Order: sequence, then structure tokens, then C-alpha cells
Amino acid sequence: VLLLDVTPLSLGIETMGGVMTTLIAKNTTIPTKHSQVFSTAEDNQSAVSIHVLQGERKRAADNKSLGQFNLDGINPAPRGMPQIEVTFDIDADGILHVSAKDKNSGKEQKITIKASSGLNEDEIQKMVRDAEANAEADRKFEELVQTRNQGDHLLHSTRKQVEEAGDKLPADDKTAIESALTALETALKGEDKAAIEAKMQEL
Amino acid sequence: VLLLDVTPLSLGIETMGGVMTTLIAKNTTIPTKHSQVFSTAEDNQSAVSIHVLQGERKRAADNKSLGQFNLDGINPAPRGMPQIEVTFDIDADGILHVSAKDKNSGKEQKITIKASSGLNEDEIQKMVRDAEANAEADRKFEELVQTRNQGDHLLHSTRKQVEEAGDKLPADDKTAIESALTALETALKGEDKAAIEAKMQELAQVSQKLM
Amino acid sequence: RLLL
Amino acid sequence: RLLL
Repeated sequence: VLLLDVTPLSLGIETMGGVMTTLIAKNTTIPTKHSQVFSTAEDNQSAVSIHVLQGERKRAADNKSLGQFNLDGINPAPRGMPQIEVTFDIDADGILHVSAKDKNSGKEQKITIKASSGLNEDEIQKMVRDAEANAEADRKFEELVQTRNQGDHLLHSTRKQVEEAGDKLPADDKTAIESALTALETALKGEDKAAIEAKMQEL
Repeated sequence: VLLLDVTPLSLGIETMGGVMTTLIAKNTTIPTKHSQVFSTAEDNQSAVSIHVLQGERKRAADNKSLGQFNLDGINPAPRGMPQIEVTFDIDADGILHVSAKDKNSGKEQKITIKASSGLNEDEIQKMVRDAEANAEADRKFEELVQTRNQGDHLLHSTRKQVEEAGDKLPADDKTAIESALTALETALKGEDKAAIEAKMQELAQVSQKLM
Repeated sequence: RLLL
Repeated sequence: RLLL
């Protein structure tokens, strides 16, 4: 009642896009545990790398990496179908317990990060400040990756849709497609939202 | 330098899940314009309803509805494939211009909401407080909807996957599936993250002879 | 992000 | 939310 144990910065995992998904939000009174179900990005993806991070930025790259672990043995499946649950657990001691478990095959890996781990009080204030200094440039990244990821989804949707009607697709339609798809993917590697939405439009 | 006309609350649109996507975040200096591309939720969806909202909550239902409009004529397509761009535009006069345009068929509908619209100075403070009061309960809705929506994606993924190998699928596998599909879709209608993940899991164990 |  |  007089003082409270709180997480100084948010804790989460890096996801598709180079972004960072927060599982334990900033200033949560630590004895807390949160779990969110994620999946794979690619078809027949056999393992996922759980990259633990601490920070407030949108780029997983602009945060503190607390550790990383792999959860493999994911039985081949269409991308977006395997179920992987990541669970962030911080006890009163402030020790972080990050586990991942294939909600089907039963497999589960674990990593335990001690409370001395992370950005010190100094780094914590700089993190918080840069978060604010860059808040908008960060917003640019958010809208960028959402679109980028959606361009990824189209590249595949389309690519597979070709098979679903291979010969049904007359040459200079089917050829007109294979071409732009090449174009979009290159754009996705880029970071121009305007350009990506364009190559998306082209397809 | 002495004053900045700024947005009191966030402005966005309601998306799948009953959640609300923010296009112009709170306290943005108004003259601003943001656009984000969305898509459809259902296969062969012909129209999208752009429901405009002002608020800080996660439930589009706990926010202020500034207006709503439909952008139809979307040529039939596999869900998640049509491209719809929603553009929120507030000029110096603080007048909001929400447009939606099929990034393919070129169709585009609009709605203009005057600055006198929205929550007043009072409602604005209440909105902000409740946001803080409920922050966690809102956090519960987020994780739920994210999961719920992922349960949706699984229901259809699996439903279609049945066709792709209909007879290849042995009775009490294919029957063990349709049953779970029926169970999950119901769980999705509810709001128990645990049970939704539970039926998602069941389908994930039953529908294996086609993983 | 899908819409209805 | 997809993992690589």
C-alpha cells in the first residue's frame, strides 16, 4: 500500500515485421503473468524463435534483448495454422519466465531471465524519452509493417491462388501476375508504404 | 508556438472483433491525414462498413460514433484479398474527412464530420479517465479479440482445407473435424479466451490427418 | 485488419 | 501475430 513493485518498461516478443508485441505492459505490478497465442509466418514452418525483449519502441531492434529461444518440432502446416502460446511470467522476485508451447504437439521450451537483467535505471529513462522523442517516427513504422505484412499476405494468397487455377489462367494474365508478384515482394523488403500499397495495387 | 489546435481523443474505425483501429491518435496536431489499408473479413464480401469512432477504449462500442458509411461493389474475392483504404483527414478547421476507396475497383465513398461533432470537453475527460480506470479490462479485450480472431482464421482455414482433400479424408477424422468446427465457431461467439483456445486446440488435435 |  |  505504501510502495509498489512495477515493471519499469514493457516486456514482449519480436514478431513478423521486425515489430515487437508486448505481453507485459509498462508499469505493471510485478507478480503478473500473461500469455498470448501466436503462430507461424511461413508454410511448413517447423520452429519459432522466441526473441524476448524489453523496451517501448515499435522496432524489436530498438529494444533490450533479454534472451531468445527456439521451439521446434512444429508439425508441418499451412502458415498461420500452428498454435504457439508464449507465456511471460514475472514473480515477486521480479524474475522473468518466458515459455512457449505448441498448443497441439505439446512441446514446450523455457527460458528464465533474472531480475538483474535489463536496462538499468539510466537506460530505462533514455528508453522512455526516445519512445516519446520518436513516438511519430515509431507510428510510421507501425503503419508501415501492418501494410508490409498485408503485402506479404497478398503475395502468398496470390501465388497459391495461381495453382488453384493454373491452366485456368490464360498466359498474359498469369504472366502479368508472376511479374508484379516479383515486384511487390521486392517492395515489401523496402520501407515505402506508398510504394508497397502501389505494387499491391498493381496485383 | 503559443497554441496548437490538437485532437482531444483518438479517431479510428471499428474493425473485426468489435475492436477499434485508431487512424489519428490522441493529441495529434490537427491539420493531419493518415490512411491505412484494410481488407474484408468474409469470402466474397461485396461491401465494407466504415464505422467512424472517437475514443480511447478497445471496444468500438465504448467509443463515440461520429458516423458510418458503406463502400460496396467490391468484386467477389477470397477473404483478406480485397484492398480498402480508409483515409482520415482533419483540416485546420478541425473538420474530419473519412474516405474509403477500393484500391482496385476505384470505388470511393466519403463522409464529412464537422468539428462540432464528438464528445464535448466533459465527455472527453470522462473518456480519458475510464480509459485509465479500465486499462486492464481493456487489455483483456485485446488479448481476447486477438485470439478470437485467430480462432476465426482457424475455423475457415480448416473448413476450406476439408475440400482440398475431401475423400482423401477418412470418415472418423473428417467427422471428428466438422464436429469440432461446430464447437469452436460457437466458442468464438462467446468471449472466453481459455475455451476459445481450447476448441482451437481440439480442432488442432482432431484435424491432424491433413496438417 | 478486416472489416464487416 | 506470426513468429519467424
